[PDB]
Amino acid sequence: DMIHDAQMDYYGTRLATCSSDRSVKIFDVRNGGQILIADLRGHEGPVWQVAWAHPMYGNILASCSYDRKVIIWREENGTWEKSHEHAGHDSSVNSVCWAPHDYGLILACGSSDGAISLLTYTGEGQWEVKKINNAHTIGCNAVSWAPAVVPPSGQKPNYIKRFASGGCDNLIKLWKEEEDGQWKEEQKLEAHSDWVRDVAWAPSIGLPTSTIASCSQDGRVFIWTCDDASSNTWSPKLLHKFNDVVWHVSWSITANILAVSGGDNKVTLWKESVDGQWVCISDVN
Amino acid sequence: ASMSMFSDFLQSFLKHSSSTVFDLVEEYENICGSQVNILSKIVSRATPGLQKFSKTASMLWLLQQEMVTWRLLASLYRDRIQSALEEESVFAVTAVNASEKTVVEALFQRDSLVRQSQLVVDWLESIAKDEIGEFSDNIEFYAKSVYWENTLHTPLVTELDPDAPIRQKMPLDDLDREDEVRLLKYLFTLIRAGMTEEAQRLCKRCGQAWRAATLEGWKLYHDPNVNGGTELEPVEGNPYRRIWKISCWRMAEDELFNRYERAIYAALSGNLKQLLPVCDTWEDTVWAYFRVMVDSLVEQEIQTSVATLDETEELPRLGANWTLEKVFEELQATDLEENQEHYHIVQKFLILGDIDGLMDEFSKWLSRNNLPGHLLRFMTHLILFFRTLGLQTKEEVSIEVLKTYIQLLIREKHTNLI
Amino acid sequence: KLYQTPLELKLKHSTVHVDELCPLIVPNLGVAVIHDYADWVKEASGDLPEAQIVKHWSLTWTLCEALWGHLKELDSQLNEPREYIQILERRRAFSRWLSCTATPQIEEEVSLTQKNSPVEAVFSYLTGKRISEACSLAQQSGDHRLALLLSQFVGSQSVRELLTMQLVDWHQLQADSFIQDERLRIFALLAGKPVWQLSEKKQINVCSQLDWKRSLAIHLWYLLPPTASISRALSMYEEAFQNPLRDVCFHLLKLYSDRHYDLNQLLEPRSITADPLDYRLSWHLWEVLRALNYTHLSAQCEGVLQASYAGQLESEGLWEWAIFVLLHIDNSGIREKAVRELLTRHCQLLETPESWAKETFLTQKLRVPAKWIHEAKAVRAHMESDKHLEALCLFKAEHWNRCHKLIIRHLASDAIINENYDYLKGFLEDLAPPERSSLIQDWETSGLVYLDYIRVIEMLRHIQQVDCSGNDLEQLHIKVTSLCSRIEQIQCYSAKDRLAQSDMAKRVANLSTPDPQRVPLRLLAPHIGRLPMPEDYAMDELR
Repeated sequence: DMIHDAQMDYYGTRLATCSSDRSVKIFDVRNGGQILIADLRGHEGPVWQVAWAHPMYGNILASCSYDRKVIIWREENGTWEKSHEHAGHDSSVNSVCWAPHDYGLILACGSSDGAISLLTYTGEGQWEVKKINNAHTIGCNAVSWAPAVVPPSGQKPNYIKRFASGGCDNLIKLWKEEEDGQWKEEQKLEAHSDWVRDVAWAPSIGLPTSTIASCSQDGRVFIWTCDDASSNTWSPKLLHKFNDVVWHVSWSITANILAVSGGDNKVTLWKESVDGQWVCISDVN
Repeated sequence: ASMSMFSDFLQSFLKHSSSTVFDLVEEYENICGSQVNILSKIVSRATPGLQKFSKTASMLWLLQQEMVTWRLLASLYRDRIQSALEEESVFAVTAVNASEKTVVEALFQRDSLVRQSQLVVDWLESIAKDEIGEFSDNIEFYAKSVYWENTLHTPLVTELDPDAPIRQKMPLDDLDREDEVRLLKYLFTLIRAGMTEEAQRLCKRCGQAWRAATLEGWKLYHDPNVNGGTELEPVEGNPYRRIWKISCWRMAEDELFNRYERAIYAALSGNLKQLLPVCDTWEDTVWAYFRVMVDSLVEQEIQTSVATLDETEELPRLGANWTLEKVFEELQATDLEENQEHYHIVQKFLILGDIDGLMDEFSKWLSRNNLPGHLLRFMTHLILFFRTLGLQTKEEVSIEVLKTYIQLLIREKHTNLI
Repeated sequence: KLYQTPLELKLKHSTVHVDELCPLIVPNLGVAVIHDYADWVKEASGDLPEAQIVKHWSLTWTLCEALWGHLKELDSQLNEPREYIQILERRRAFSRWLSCTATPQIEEEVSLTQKNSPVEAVFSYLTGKRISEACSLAQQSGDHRLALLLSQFVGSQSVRELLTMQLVDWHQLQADSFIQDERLRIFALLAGKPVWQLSEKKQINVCSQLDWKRSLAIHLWYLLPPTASISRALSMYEEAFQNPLRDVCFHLLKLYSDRHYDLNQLLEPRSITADPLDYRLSWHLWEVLRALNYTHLSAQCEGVLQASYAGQLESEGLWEWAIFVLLHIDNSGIREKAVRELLTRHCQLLETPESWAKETFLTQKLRVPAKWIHEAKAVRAHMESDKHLEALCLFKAEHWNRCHKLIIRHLASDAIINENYDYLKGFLEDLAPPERSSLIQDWETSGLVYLDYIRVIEMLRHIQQVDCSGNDLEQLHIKVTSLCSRIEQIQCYSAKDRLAQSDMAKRVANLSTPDPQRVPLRLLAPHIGRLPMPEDYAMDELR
């Protein structure tokens, strides 16, 4: 009937769709032609978000549902069997995304009972679930990692370690890591008035000014950007203010055009001008 | 200010015999270091932007590169000459219950490649230490009393240890994040300079007990009752070295959080970086490559000697180790400028072992070596030191170097000690 | 911009150098992009840039080539320290372009003025750089002094002060001297300043009928061209009267006159207030001015323009143009990331063959990394196409670098059809060359098992009586057991790899002894079922 989130695969290949009928359909797009391949079904609740993995670790695609469980099925030799299954959450899952392509196979999924998840695959498939509780006041609703931030020998290059999450209590920013057991998040930023819907970080195209967009239920779209690297500055900029609530908010990779999806069942493309103010490009549909 | 060095080097040469040739190179290092200190005081007193000091700054750099090249030469050629005398005498029986420490001590005695590669690391760590100077105590932080003081002031962290970002939520204090990033950068700089104990003490004073415990776990297990060679007081080390290496590799692979902390973890483990290597130096890159090669060789030896268990290899590691030609090609692709630099080329040739060929090429090219006035003297001094140490220099090359030195002395009007 | 001939012509006019696995254009003498220099004028006709929006683009390209273009002389002179012939040639070209641009608006005004006053015809014809045409019209109309006065419009002295003296004498002395309105402008234009050094007969009231182009031409082709340069004259003619704030012609003449010493401070203020310039035109103007030593340009602005051009070229579908625009950056870390993104977004259509039509390997003609493009194409084919055909393009591209496990996992999906073992044998034979080239000799079990399974199956199909272990049989069995242990007890959830290992182990089950040969036991099949349930159906009787 009504779909929730439908993200593409790699280089415009398949299109894993998710609706409210507990059906994770993986449709193929060949020269603009939509064609279904398989229908992964095995959840008691409605499917929410879905994110595909990188092509270096085969062909994995994780999808969240409302049955307090996370399914991660593979795709090889026409067999879309469910590989790993993580059910460490207490309530339903809202958002579920993966890390970078160079981070192996790390996926972060947020729950609704004030907790999250972080499945890190090892050398075989033993996902070490290291989660807890006490997150936001109502739970999580947004989960998206930031850009692949880089760190002189001749082996595996370093990056920035793993540390990313997101709540719904009018607080959505990045996080910091360390050199101990896991990571110690440190990035407090509050500028919203109601429940935060979606919050996707913008991918950096080589520049150090990393930005992060967010959308709440009040109708405002904040764009929090940093001044420099390793600086204590998280000033947010209001892009637009609508009368209705916003759903999701995606960003492009070339010009980093913000795709504001929400309001009156219409998507709008926002792009930063030379003066610094965000203006609407055109209207979708 | 540098013109006295031409006489001081001759006086130092004449004071030393062939049996004290390494005390001569240590006196050459000290003459250069005394002059570098004078020139550094001159350059630091100069008002920024006067073109008059560009030559003095180029001279400071030239003599600093000379000083560290003498230090490298003394370290490598002392080892090579000692090794060539000891190859007649050692059958060592490996004990069936040797600790990791005892195995590695036996490797460093037996293997000249591992030992000379570590001397290159120690040399490059000494340069980075000289550059840090006394400035370790003047680091002003915004936090005065507690880790992430500003984030704590702003309550949001559920776990007080270090697992909240992987558990849930992501909000604390930007000031605490900046303080942690600065501490990680300082720890990485200390590890690159060569002060592991100082970095551990600084981490313990700041409050990073877990970070200090993770950094101290780089040494292997060495029991004093089992290993009879290096019998000490108590047993030090850990058996989860492979697990710690796999965890550090996974942390370095993960991105979008703490670039400084990930770089410090990769440097402590034995991997590489990406954005940190663009602003690094050629000597630091060569030292990191040598350390990575030594770590790969040690891992291969431990795997071949049936020292590590099968379950310890959790993640896949790069088993292929680089060689001298590979390291040279990497340094070239990194900084062809430093590779073509005369002092760095002589240092690389002395570290590799092909000093005679380089000297012959430099002598044949002189018949654009006439531009650098100090390179012709440095090559002659190196040839004289090699001839005093062993009988491997070319007679024609030595005669050409002597003729060039005599011509330079006659041109500079200082033939009173030729 | 959608043609490959322009990209091939623009790629041959640059000298790319491979530095730290990143191409960078440091020496370029031209480019054939959109709104570039003199090479972009040939790609603007009736079948290339449409027809209704081509004349303006051609005029904007000609203005940029005549203003920001470096003129070169044929025969050299004695004094080569200065530039007197090129500065005159550029001024003559600019005047000829201005006259040709103003003739469409001057041809209609000359018809209406001929039926009113005949003295205005000479003034209207003198604005189009017509000295003889104005002199003939002044001589063939009763006047005689005007034709002799208009012939001395060279821009020198002598007459410059004489015109001012005559104007000062006519302004007073003999009452007011009510002369004609057309003759006063012609007399004041010969003094070197028509709207500056003339308080009585000022030419500032001609902005209502004439446009700014004619006013700029009358000041640049009739003043002191020897006392000052062309840029100073253009700045003086622009600072007196403001032009349009939303036009490319009004901005090109202002960004090249007084912006010779502050181009970065002038280009940033015009783009933040009006969007008259295009996304690629600004990048082309910044790249042409920095590669010809024309003016000072910043690095951040040039990098931003290059990134915008690469994004605009990639948003339409052009991969080669986007890669060429991204390679001309400043920072190496950003350029490498842009190249890796452009190779990952599109790679199968930027090769010499296999559903592609480039200009003879466009990924390697610009001194770029050829191993990254092949890896990106293989990663895209492994996610879009099948895994049985994507493994053959990765190991044979000489860019695996310790990628034997991925190739073995991708080539194991085609374990069906036992009659077509030729592809499996070829893959097993090619996997050894990549492992030997990548210096891999410690971990080589999956490929060995895959190579031994096909040979064992062939020997069993060709000989059914020979059932003896021949050295390699024990090694193949050990490899099959080590491969099946990962699915048995190692917490590895891989159904395809487990099925491939089981098939490789069972291919020689009906030949030797095969003591094992059994699927999942009751420990993990009685609680689930469906999958993993075979290799134990041969137990009908009691042994």
